[PDB]
Amino acid sequence: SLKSIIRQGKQTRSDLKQLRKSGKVPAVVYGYGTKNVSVKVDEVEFIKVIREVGRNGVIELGVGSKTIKVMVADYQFDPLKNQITHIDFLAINM
Amino acid sequence: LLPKRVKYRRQHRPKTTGRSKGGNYVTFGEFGLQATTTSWITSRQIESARIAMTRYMKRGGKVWIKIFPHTPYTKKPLEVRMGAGKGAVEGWIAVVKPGRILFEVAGVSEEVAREALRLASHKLPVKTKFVKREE
Amino acid sequence: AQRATKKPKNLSSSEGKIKVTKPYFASKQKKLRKTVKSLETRLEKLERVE
Amino acid sequence: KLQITLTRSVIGRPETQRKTVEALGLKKTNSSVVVEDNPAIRGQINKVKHLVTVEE
Amino acid sequence: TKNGRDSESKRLGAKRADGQFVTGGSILYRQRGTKIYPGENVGRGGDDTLFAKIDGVVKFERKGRDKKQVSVYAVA
RNA sequence: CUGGUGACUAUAGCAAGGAGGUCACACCUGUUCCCAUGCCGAACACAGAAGUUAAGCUCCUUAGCGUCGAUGGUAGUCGAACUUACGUUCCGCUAGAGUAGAACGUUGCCAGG
RNA sequence: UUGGCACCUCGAUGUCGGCUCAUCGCAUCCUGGGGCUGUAGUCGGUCCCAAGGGUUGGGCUGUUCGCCCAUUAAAGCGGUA
RNA sequence: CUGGGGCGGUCGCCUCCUAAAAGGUAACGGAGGCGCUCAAAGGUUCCCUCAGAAUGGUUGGAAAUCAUUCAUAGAGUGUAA
RNA sequence: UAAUAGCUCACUAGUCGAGUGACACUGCGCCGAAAAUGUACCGGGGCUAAACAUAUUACCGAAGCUGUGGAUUGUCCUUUG
RNA sequence: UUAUUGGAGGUAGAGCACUGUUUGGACGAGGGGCCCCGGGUUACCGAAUUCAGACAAACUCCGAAUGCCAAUUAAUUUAACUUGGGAGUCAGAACAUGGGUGAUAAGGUCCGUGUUCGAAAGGGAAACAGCCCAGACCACCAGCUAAGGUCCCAAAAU
Ligand SMILES: [K+]
Ligand SMILES: [K+]
Ligand SMILES: [K+]
Ligand SMILES: [Mg+2]
Ligand SMILES: [Mg+2]
Ligand SMILES: [Mg+2]
Ligand SMILES: [Mg+2]
Ligand SMILES: [Mg+2]
Ligand SMILES: [Mg+2]
Ligand SMILES: [Mg+2]
Ligand SMILES: [Mg+2]
Ligand SMILES: [Mg+2]
Ligand SMILES: [Mg+2]
Ligand SMILES: [Mg+2]
Ligand SMILES: [Mg+2]
Ligand SMILES: [Mg+2]
Ligand SMILES: [Mg+2]
Ligand SMILES: [Mg+2]
Ligand SMILES: [Mg+2]
Repeated sequence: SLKSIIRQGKQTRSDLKQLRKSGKVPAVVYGYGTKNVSVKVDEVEFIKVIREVGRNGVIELGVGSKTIKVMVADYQFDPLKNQITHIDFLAINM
Repeated sequence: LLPKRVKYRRQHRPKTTGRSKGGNYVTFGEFGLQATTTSWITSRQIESARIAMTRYMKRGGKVWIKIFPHTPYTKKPLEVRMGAGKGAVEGWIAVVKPGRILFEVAGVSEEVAREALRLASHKLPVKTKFVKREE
Repeated sequence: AQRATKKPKNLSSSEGKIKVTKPYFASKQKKLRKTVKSLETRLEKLERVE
Repeated sequence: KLQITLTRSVIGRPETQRKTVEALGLKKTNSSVVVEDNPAIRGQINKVKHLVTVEE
Repeated sequence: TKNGRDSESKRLGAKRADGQFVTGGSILYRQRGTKIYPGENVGRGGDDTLFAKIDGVVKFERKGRDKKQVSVYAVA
């Protein structure tokens, strides 16, 4: 239940498109703890973890600070292309 | 397949650019048919495709059509100079943009579903692919 | 007048492919319809009476 | 402060763009004009940046 | 055919913008019904036009989320 | 704090539960004159205060409905460059829906305590 | 082909058939070469290659078309104002 | 006037959409109305707030009228939108 | 085959002596592809790059721009230029 | 002209909150055909309600970019209006885009926007009014570049 993560600054419809072509998904993490962060995550890792621990299992997200306990509130997914396009991580209470 | 009643029989013919406003994620059944390209689809094509699937499958089977031709279209009488109004109705169309699910099917295995929706794909003006549900 | 423009029956290839005479027949049709206009004019010129 | 060269013509370009060109003070192709860095003039750049080459 | 008609257009809408100086009796917003209501020093005509009554400055305004208004305020 | 009366996009509301009263407001006692109901003092209006907090009113709590509502991402799009493909590429703006969330009002003047 | 458009032609681009003379295309009527056949054989069906040459005379009708008499290896489909 | 002319249709006015979030915008593009009405259906002052559903009730869709509760607009606005 | 019968496939065991499959997204390409004067939609020769994609550096290339000289009409300087 | 501020407006999108359309379900509101006053039904389901998914130029709880209207504002620019004299024009075309009609046909037709042509020569597209680059006072056996290109025709990289 682990994802290593990158933080992203501002983005455009070319930087973002190149990431999501490379196979890195953008996401945010917001909720109970920290304020909000915009992140890159790896599509394959995220897929494996969700096939492992379920559609709503709990996840440890290593944003770059220490791991944050999160779950998936929503995911924007691209049919005709079969890839994930954006993710929302709801940092849960304790 | 027609609507029973409509306010305006002579409409503008719809837009074909863009992508689906919806009808993309397979919802009812287990398997579905997904357009990769844009065209129009009629009562006639739908009846044919549905017949094809329902014959290929035994009485064991359940189908959900996911489109309906609300929009009519016109054609003028034959051998007529242009202008002088707008022609009568000759059909009814559902527009299809890539993404959208045309048919959904439940009560079978994936091989049977593949062959049925394959048989149907050849009776539409659209390139299709075979879809399963998501997570 | 409506008959004036429509092809006859059992007219074959060469005669059917003929296409020069369309204006002749269209003018003949206009003549007969002009005559209906004349009669309708007379009908209006009739002294109505109740 | 910066100079602005009209490196690319206005034949086949709309009248909006042509007007910005005149406002800037460019009158022929490969003509240069020296001005300051007002954002009012950065907008005049951005309308016609594809016609123009700026140097500082 | 049984169609092919339409009426003259009537040039509805705003006729003096916001933050603009306006003399008395000046039309602001021709309309049909209270698409926009009056405010201060504004009158509503029989055909629902909105005319200033005093010289001043125009300000379109809010009147509760489905209702605008317009006020001509003096200047100095 | 109560009452009156304005102002603000319902963040103010709806709903449920609970609470208080002779100093307010209420219900409430009657048609006695003013006054009044296509019929009735229900209402309106008046002479009132024996009576009751039940209700209206006001106050406390709750986020079920309504309302408001980011970031991020997306559709779309002015402009530009390629090309005619039910289009693509770059920049700038930028939704709608939703998600987290906000919120069970806040003030201004006046008379009372 | 029946149609749409109305770009050329209005100080003129002359119609239908027939005669004379041909020419190109092939989506081949015949002859040639083949695969398959629900091809026993003769005959056939169909499809692929192939345009070298050939591809009828009369009756009716102004007629092309079409029907008919009689043949033929076959009585081809079309473009060429 | 007119996708030749002609027939058919139309010719003036009003309202929507086409109409590309100012305005304006054409076609033999799509849908509808007008050539009136009202001495109150005007002016003013007072007061009132609907339609529809559930339920109860005689002549019964309990649809007539009634009573209550719900219901913020789906009624009505002389007459097209 | 008339059922038989005959014979195979699956299923396995034995030889070997390294790879072997099935799912999806993609890039470039293959047939589908038959018209009428003559190759007859690279302009031609011709090209397996002299094509395509990506990156870079040089260059040609207009009556554009610059350099030089001249004419004209204006504006600023300026007596005169 | 741009920057900034403000404002009117309901488009593309999106959505189903009304208007109409529509799929599959859960109930049903009570009828109907048929059997014997009542009761049945492998059935329409007129409806009501509800869960999920969907359609709209003449639906919108919502709502862009642009464009528009102005401003006691700043910058760059050089036009604007009025009065009078004199005209011509009222057959327009292609291209790109947003849309209608047509057949999501036309070198079609009719509107919005823009460019070009007309009235504009020159370089590329083989040739080719409208495509791309670009706006010719004149001369020059001078140079830099655009679009487009560099094997030979045919100038520049085999
Ligand atoms: K197909
Ligand atoms: K002529
Ligand atoms: K010009
Ligand atoms: Mg009036
Ligand atoms: Mg024309
Ligand atoms: Mg001559
Ligand atoms: Mg003879
Ligand atoms: Mg006509
Ligand atoms: Mg014509
Ligand atoms: Mg408008
Ligand atoms: Mg020059
Ligand atoms: Mg839309
Ligand atoms: Mg709309
Ligand atoms: Mg034309
Ligand atoms: Mg001319
Ligand atoms: Mg030229
Ligand atoms: Mg050079
Ligand atoms: Mg050379
Ligand atoms: Mg080389």
